[PDB]
Amino acid sequence: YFQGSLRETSEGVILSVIVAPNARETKIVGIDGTRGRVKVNVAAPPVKGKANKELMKFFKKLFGAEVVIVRGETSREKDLLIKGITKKEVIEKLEL
Ligand code: NA
Repeated sequence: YFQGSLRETSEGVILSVIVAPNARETKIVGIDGTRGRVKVNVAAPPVKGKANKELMKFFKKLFGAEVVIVRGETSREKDLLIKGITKKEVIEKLEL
């Protein structure tokens, strides 16, 4: 379940991810059940903010909403705020 990686605040949904850069394709590859994070491969090098940019691009396209990194800019563990979306909407899109 993706519910272990999401929570809904007044501003939108905080999606908790753990990234691996340099991947063949930017995509969701799993769920980390202990850390409560979605495992996301990112097809970008981890230099000059490029993995962060690609990560945000991917989720902005998926959710149709602005996505910002609220924590973990320089970590593999990142929390993304998906602005103005509900948890129900986020679950629907992640399950596509
Ligand atoms: Na980066």
